[PDB]
Amino acid sequence: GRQGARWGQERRLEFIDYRLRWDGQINRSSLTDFFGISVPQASLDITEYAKLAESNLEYDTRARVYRATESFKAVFPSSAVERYLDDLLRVAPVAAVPKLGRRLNADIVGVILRAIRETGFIEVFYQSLTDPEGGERMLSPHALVHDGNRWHVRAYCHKRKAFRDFSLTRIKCCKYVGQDRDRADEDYAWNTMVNVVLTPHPGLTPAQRKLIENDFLMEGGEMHVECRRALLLYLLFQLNLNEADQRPEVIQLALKNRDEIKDLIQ
Amino acid sequence: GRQGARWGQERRLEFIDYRLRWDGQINRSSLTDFFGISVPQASLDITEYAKLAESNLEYDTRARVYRATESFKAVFPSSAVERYLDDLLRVAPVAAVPKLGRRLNADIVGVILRAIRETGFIEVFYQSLTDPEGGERMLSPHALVHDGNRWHVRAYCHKRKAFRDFSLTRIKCCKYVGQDRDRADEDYAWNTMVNVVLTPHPGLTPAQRKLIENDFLMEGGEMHVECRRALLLYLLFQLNLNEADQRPEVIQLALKNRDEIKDLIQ
Repeated sequence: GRQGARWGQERRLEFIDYRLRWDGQINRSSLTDFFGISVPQASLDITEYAKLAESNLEYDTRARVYRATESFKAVFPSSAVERYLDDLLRVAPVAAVPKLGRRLNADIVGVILRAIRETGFIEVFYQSLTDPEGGERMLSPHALVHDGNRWHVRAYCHKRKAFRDFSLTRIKCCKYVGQDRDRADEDYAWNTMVNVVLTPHPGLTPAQRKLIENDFLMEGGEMHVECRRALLLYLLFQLNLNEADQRPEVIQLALKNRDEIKDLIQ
Repeated sequence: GRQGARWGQERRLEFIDYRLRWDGQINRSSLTDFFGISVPQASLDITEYAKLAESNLEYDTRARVYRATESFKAVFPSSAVERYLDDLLRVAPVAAVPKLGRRLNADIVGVILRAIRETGFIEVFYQSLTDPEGGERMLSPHALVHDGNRWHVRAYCHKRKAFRDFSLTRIKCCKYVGQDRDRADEDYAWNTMVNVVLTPHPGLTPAQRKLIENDFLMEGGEMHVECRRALLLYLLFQLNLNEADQRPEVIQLALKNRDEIKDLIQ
C-alpha cells in the first residue's frame, strides 16, 4: 500500500539520481516512459528528489530537461554503479533467459566480506573441474571481484605462497578462522596498472571499421583502458581471446539432443 | 545522515527478504558478516523487518536462525530476481573488471517499455556489424529480454513480416510513433515451450562427471530446463555452442599488442 508506494517512488528517485550522474540530465517523459506513471506523478517525483538535494539539478526551460548542476553529488550510492540501470529495469514487459549457472551463496559471500574487512584468515573447501577431488585451502583474501556475471575472490594462498583468484561457485565451504596481517601491498599484479590498447579487428571492411571506431569513441583508430595485471585475463575473455579453467562450469555440459534442439532455432 | 541510514537499512531489509525467499532462513551473523554492522544493529534490522510482515519469519531457538514461515510472501519486488544479491553486493572490498561494452541508453529503453506497455509502433535506426550502413525499421515490440549482461527486444518487424530480436546497443534511435494491435499471440516461437535436456559433457572423467552432476542437482545424469523456442539460441551461448551476429560488438576488437599483454598474464 503506502509502503509499496514509497518503495516504488524511491526507485524512481534512484533513476533520477542515476540519470543525472551518468547522462547529465533527465526528461519528465523519461520517468513516464520508463515507469508508466502519470505526468503529475513524475512532477511529484522530481519535486521529491529536489527535497533531498535542492541544488543537484536545475530545469532548463528551452530544452525542457532537468540538468545536473555544477555542484551535483549523487544522493544514492547505487548511482555509482553503471549497471544499476539494468537492475532498475529488472525490478520495475521484461523477460529473462534461463540461467544455467549455480546461485551465489550469501553465507560464503558474507564470510569472505568479513575476512576482507578484518584482514582475516579463511579456511575453504575449493572444488573445481580441473581437480575434481578438491581440497581444503587456507586463504587471506583482500578483494571480491565482479566479472560481469561471475564473481571471484582475490586471496593469498598460504601453502602455495602466492596471490590467486578463486571462483565463488567453486567454494563449497568457507569458515573464518583467524586474524591476519594486511598483505594487499604485496600483491603486485593486483596493484600494477596496465594500459591496454584496443583497435578494430584487422580484416573488417572499411564500413564496419568506421562503425566500430564510432561506437567505441576511438581516436585515431585506438581505444585505451586501464586494467590491473591480475585482471587482464578477465578482460581478454570479453574479446574471446582465451578458452580456460576460470570460465563457468556450465560450459562443461552438453545437449542430450543436439540435433533436435538445433532444428528449433530460427 | 538519517536519510543515508534509512537508505542503508532498507537494503538490509531487502537482504533479509531476499534470504527468506531464496534460502528459507537468515542468521543474525549473516547481516553482521555481509554489511559489517554490530550485533545490536542486526537485531534492530530484524525487528524492523518484522514490523513490515509480522508472520513472514519465525525464530528457531535450537538452530538460532530466523526461518520463512508457511505464509511467507516477499515484502519487496526485488526479492523476486535471483541476481538481486549480486546487486546488493555491488552497492553495499568489491572491485570490477573493466566493461568494454557500450552503456545501456535509458531513453531508448524507456521508449521501448512504453511501446510494449501500450502495444505501440516504434521507428528505430538499427545498425549492426553484419550490415554496417544500418537502416530505419518499423517495429511492434512485446518483450524486453535480459541475457545475462546483454539486452534485446523481441519485436514484430513489419517490412519483413516476422518476429525478431534486436540488440539494445545496436538501436541508435528509437521513437514512439503510433498505436498498434496486440500481436503477442502470433509469436509462436516466443510462446512455444521447449524442454531442454542437458547431460555432463561426454569425455569427462568419472570424478568430474560425478562432480558436475552433484553441482547441478541432476537425477540419473540429466537436467531439465524449460526454454521458449525464441530463446534457445541464447541458452546455447552459455554452453558456448554457437559463435554469431547476436554476440557483443566487443568481440570484434583486437589487441594492438597481443604479444606484450600475453606476457603480463599470470
